[PDB]
This record gives sequence, C-alpha cells and structure tokens, in this order.
Amino acid sequence: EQWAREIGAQLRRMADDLNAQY
Amino acid sequence: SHMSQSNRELVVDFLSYKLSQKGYSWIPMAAVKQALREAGDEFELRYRRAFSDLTSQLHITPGTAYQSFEQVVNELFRDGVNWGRIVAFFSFGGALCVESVDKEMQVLVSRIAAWMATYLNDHLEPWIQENGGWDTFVELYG
Amino acid sequence: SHMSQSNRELVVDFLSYKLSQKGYSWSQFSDVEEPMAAVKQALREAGDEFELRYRRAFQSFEQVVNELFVNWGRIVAFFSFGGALCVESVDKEMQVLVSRIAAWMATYLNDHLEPWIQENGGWDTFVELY
Repeated sequence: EQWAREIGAQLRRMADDLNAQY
Repeated sequence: SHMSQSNRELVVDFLSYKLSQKGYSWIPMAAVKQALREAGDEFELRYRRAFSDLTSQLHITPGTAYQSFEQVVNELFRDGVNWGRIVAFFSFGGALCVESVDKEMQVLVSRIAAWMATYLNDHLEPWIQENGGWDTFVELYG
Repeated sequence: SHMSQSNRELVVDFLSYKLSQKGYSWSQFSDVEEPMAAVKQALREAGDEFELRYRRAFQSFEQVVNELFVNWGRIVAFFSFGGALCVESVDKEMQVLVSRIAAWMATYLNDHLEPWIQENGGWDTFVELY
C-alpha cells in the first residue's frame, strides 16, 4: 500500500543528494 | 503564459531525448534543455539501480496512472522544492514514459501477431503445405 | 608488457569511476588500504552512454566475454559489463553483510540494553546529556 508515497519518498532522498552536490 | 509554454517545450524535449536515448528514434532554451538532459542522465546514472520497473512497483493499472503519478510527485515535493527534486521530477516522468511505450509496443506486437497468426493457420497453412512448405519458399527466394 | 601497465591503469580508472558514480566512492582509496587522462575521460563518457542506451544483461567470466566478441563499441561494452559486474557484486555483499550486523546489533540492543534505557530516562535523557 502507498507504493507511490514510498517511491516518491525514495526519489526525494535521491533528489536531495544530487542537490547537495549541485 | 510564454513561460508556461516553454515548460511544455522542456518536458516534451526531455521525454523525447529519453526515448531515443533508450532506442525509440522519432539564457537560451537549448542551454536549459541540454543542462536538463545531462542532469537527468546523472540522476539516472547514480540511482536507477534501486528501482526495478516503476510501473510494476507502483502497480499502475490503466485507470490509475495519473493518480500514481500525482501521488509520487506530490510526495517528492512533500516539504519543499530544490533543483535536485525538479531533476528527479523530469527524470521520473521520463522513466514512466519510456516504460509505457515499451509495454505498449509489446501489446501492439502481441495483438497484430495474433491476428496474422490466426489468419496464417485458418487460411494460409493449407496452401503452404500443398506447395512444399516454407522450404520451397526459401528455394524461390535466395 | 609496458603498454599492459596502461591497460591495467585504464581498467582500474574505469571501475573506480563506475563504483563512485554508483555510491561507492571509497573505491578511489581502497587499493591504497593494502594523454592518458584523455583516454580515461573518453572511456568514462563511453561507458556512461552504453549504460544509458542499454538496460540490463539479465574465471567463468572469461567465457561470457568471448561471447561479446571485435570493434570499439564492443570494447566499450566489455568495460561496461565489468563495471556492471563489480557494482552488482558490491551491492549483494553490502546488503548481506550490513543486514547481518544490523540484525545482530538490533537483536542485542533489544534483548540486553532496552530494559536499561527505558529505566534510565529513555533516549530522551541520552539526548539531554548531549
């Protein structure tokens, strides 16, 4: 359940690494 | 209004760039596009491993693609926006798109194959066997 | 003999590049725990593009490569495969090893340390001390 929430959360953590490095 | 249309240009460009890249040919903007393309490439190069099939993992049935998309993206921006997230946004969309076109290609091939193969057996296989089979076709051609 | 040193230097540069890219940046300094720059960079960009174009491949390894082969594109596929191979293998062992330790830590912490922590102000007082 809430696979979309789970996955969107994973993307968010990944997205934040990329942003920290610019 | 102009800025809203340019966003459409960006998305379409990214989705197209992703599709051909995966083997489905067919200040200034171009700087932004290439930058977006590259940033997306880096994102996928770093993280793609964690995901299998996004469609599968999301349990996308036809009536729930839009919802699943919106749900994912909303969680992605849950507590704010940065460029990393926007990159993941474009990146996520592209993975969906490529995944969809892939699945649909299979669907279309599966159908037409069935139409043709049914015809072949019900209408053409008798004549093929009367005339020496496929071996005699190959003799005639080559 | 001497050119083979350059080949081993390229192979290492590629694998450490791929591993870092994949989140294993200690790969740069792991061998230490015991124009070439143009060729390296060229080969790096090449392997990136190969990986982006193609999704997955679904000393016994020496037979698998004999299948893949001879032109530049295959030499690039060769390098990409090797990196893919490492990365997968580093993944499998990391997950296995970490989950073992994590299990042992979590198992011990709950079986032995929990009654002492709940009794001693909890994780709150821990934070309070720090």
